[PDB]
Amino acid sequence: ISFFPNKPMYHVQPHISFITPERTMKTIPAFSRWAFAAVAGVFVFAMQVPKVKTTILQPIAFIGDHFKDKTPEEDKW
Amino acid sequence: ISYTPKKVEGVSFAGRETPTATGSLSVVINAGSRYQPDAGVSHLLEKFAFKTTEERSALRITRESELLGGQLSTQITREHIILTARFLNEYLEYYARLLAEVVDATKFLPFQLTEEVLPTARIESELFREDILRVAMAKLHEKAFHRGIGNEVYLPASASPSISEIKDFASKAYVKSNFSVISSGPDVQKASDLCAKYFAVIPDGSPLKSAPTKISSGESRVYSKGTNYFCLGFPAPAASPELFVLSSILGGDAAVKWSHGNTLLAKAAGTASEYKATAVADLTPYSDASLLSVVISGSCPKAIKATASESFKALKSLSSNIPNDVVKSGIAMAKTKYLSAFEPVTLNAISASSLVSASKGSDAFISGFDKVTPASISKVVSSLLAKPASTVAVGNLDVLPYYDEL
Repeated sequence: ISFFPNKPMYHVQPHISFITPERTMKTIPAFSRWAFAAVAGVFVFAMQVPKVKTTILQPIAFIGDHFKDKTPEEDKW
Repeated sequence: ISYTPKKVEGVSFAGRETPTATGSLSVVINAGSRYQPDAGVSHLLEKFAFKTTEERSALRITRESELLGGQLSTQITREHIILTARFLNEYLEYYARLLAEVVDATKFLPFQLTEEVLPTARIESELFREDILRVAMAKLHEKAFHRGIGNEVYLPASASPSISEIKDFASKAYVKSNFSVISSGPDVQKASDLCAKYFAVIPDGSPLKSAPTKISSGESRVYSKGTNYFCLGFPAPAASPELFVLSSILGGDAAVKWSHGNTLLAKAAGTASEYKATAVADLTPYSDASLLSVVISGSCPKAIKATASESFKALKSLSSNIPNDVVKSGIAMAKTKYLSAFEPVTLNAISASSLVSASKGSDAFISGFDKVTPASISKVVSSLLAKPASTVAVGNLDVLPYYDEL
């Protein structure tokens, strides 16, 4: 009732193809870091879009001053 | 120190108790190249060790042994097939079971021979053929003895036995009356009980029958461009202490590390060719025969010829009378070599012969060294020089001598 009866300390875990829970638990930090990097890249590549600028970048304090328009009464015709 | 024979449940046992932390288990099957029906069958049968049995596959046998931390080894000689496995002493039962299963039920799958077994045999045969000295010694063995132990141990390049032949030979050889069990762990009684319990299911057949050895002579020649060799060979009857004493008296190998030597062969080489050619001698015991050989090697064929003539003259000089000091030195060196040939747990060509023979292989053999007298050595040498010797020459054949010119 044991793989290698002389050594019962071993066991076989569910697997598809070298995909095991022990290995799966190890790669989670890599996936999280890659997701964060991808999110940061997508953010940095789209920061002049008017909707993003007026919705996400503007309300943040100490950064919204730079991301705000500075056109006086001389403006759109 | 020496194995003590015993027989339990129709199984030949030989144990030894040593104060170590490891152990050993081996089976010495009398199914070597001497008994093979066709050429190379013994080699392939030996290479089938630890393959897929009826209860386990090769993957299990390898991976689980790796998990347990053990080594499995196999060996083939001209008269034996040895399956051995060293381990930590805590795993005796498992390895006894593994060896018993390998010996008894070792189902021969037809697709393993063409995938794993044959290429290994081809590689081993090629590696053996590359070594010049081994080929020369094998040729000398074949020239001296006719076909009993003068067969070819390794598989030739133009042979391909079928799986049926190997299966038939295995069914005829792996029987309870055709091998023994050698163990050298720190406990003997427990190992004896384990071996008796486990090695008791193999059917009790009958030992293989082979004709008595036939002794003759002959000379072979071959060409090579590198170093040159010239080997002499004197077939002899069953090994005796006098033969070991004579082999040590001839000498050839230095005692001190960086020196020349004071043995007969060393002095012959020194006074013949100013140490430009080295001569060594050794003895190889067998079940019912022995072969004493002298090997002369070098790069100058003239020096090899001169030292061969000088060594032959020195050997012939031993038939008149021997001073006592030479006999004492030879006795001491032979005893030291014979006892040092027992320390390793691996069965070499000396321990196996002592174990297979049941007539006081080692217990009384050592006591027979101190009773060697110059008259006995002179008689042995005189009986040795009756028939001509067998020579093998490698290299420049226009300078390397024949036997008639020595």
